[PDB]
Amino acid sequence: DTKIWNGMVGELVYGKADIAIAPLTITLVREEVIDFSKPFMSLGISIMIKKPQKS
Amino acid sequence: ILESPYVMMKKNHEMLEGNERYEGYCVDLAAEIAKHCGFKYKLTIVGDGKYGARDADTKIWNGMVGELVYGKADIAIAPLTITLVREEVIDFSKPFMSLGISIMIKKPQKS
Amino acid sequence: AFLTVERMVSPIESAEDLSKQTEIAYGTLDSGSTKEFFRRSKIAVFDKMWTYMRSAEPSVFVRTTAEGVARVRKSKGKYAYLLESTMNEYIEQRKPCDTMKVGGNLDSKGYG
Amino acid sequence: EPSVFVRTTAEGVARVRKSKGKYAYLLESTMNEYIEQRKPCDTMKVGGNLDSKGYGIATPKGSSLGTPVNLAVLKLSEQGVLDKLKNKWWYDKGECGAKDSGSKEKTSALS
Amino acid sequence: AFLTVERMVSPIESAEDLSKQTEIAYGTLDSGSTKEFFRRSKIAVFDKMWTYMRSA
Amino acid sequence: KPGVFSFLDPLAYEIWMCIVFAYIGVSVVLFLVS
Ligand SMILES: O=c1[nH]c2cc(C(F)(F)F)c(N3CCOCC3)cc2n(CP(=O)(O)O)c1=O
Ligand SMILES: O=c1[nH]c2cc(C(F)(F)F)c(N3CCOCC3)cc2n(CP(=O)(O)O)c1=O
Repeated sequence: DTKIWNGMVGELVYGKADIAIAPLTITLVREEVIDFSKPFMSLGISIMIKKPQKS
Repeated sequence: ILESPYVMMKKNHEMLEGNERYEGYCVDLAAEIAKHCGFKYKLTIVGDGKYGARDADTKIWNGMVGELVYGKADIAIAPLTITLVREEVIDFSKPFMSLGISIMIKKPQKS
Repeated sequence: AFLTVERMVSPIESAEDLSKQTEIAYGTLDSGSTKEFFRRSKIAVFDKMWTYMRSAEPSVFVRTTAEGVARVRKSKGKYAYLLESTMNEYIEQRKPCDTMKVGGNLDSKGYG
Repeated sequence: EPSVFVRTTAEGVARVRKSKGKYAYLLESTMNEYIEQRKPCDTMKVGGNLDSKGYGIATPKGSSLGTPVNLAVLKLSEQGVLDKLKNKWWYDKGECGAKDSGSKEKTSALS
Repeated sequence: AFLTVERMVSPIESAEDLSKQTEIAYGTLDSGSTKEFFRRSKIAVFDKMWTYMRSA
Repeated sequence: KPGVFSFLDPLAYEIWMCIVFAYIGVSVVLFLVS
């Protein structure tokens, strides 16, 4: 609606912040509004389960 | 560069010419690039068959990298490691595939 | 028969295993990019998974990641959960060390 | 000694196929998995990547194509098209189905 | 072990069984509406099968 | 249906020749005691 970025994204677009260093996922939509550096930590969806202890 | 399966010759590649000659992962990728970025393209193998190491002597990148330094290649689309030493001279895009060093072993078959 | 049936059982090491089963419920956070991934997904496996979660009741979705962690720990292996890899590893180191990540990452992302 | 180092990746293949579990060989992850599809499908990767790395599209510095190429990359990536093509050129082209070969192993007899 | 391995085997009763295996080859006529059905197919099972025949 | 052979199948014929010879060897040893 408002087409207003919020959060750190807004803080960059609106000049509130000088630089962002955080677990910030790269996205195409965010790519066009601000400039990412090259990724420093490859990661993705992952499976968490109970640890199978014997008794 | 000629790397399976990213780039492979046709069974009748001798019988074929142009983009028809080539097939592979990078082929499909570059085709998608041609789709979105909208342009004609003609795939060409690097002449030395190399990724393009910088000579420490002539201080000259060869290979695809030298093709970029000297404009011989309009753009690079190959399984090419991104590094700080390379980024300074040429502009890598955001990587299309995370990867790393991995352990290969034959599958066990005890008896 | 006990040892035989016992040996037939195997731990999950791919999300596809969930598609092959139903004994263990699985899901993601109620909202976020993650669910949208499966929703947008066109791979048959992930599509099957999203199609499953959308229909499965009571809904696998949880309000918070912590709530999901509790739903996993208390389900005694009957409820797997899905989340960002680095987050998973960071949780696995945490007490009671009762839960663990398994398998490779389903997809690629990178903080920058 | 004798040195674990080998002149070629193919040499590493030759050793591991002959190693019969006596030797293991590190190499690029995607390459390893690509070998996994390859016959005789004796090979298998184990463990996670030792370190993150990512191939990326390279362009000459100051090229106008740069940014559009980048956006095209991220767009194709989010569409899962890359993963689709990966599944294609690797597993779908695979000489040995992993769960196919896994489903097919039920013998008998007696030593 | 023989009796157990004996009972584990089951007769095929869906094409999906073929998709889940590989040991028994399967296919259609080299040309015809049938092949067209698979190449045009969008169902994941049949798509997997046609993908299989496409390279086998 | 196999005839006779099916019973023989679980354990190889060679193994049978071996158990036979081995038993024959065990057999005489008792006589040595006598
Ligand atoms: O750029 C982004 N980086 C993010 C990084 C993380 C974390 F893993 F914590 F670093 C998380 N969380 C996952 C774990 O639970 C707490 C929040 C969300 C992120 N989101 C929101 P999404 O749309 O739900 O992915 C982004 O947009
Ligand atoms: O940018 C680079 N991209 C590379 C890509 C590949 C391949 F995987 F084939 F695509 C390989 N190979 C690994 C498998 O054996 C054949 C050669 C080497 C690469 N190197 C050499 P490095 O300096 O030793 O890393 C680079 O520099």
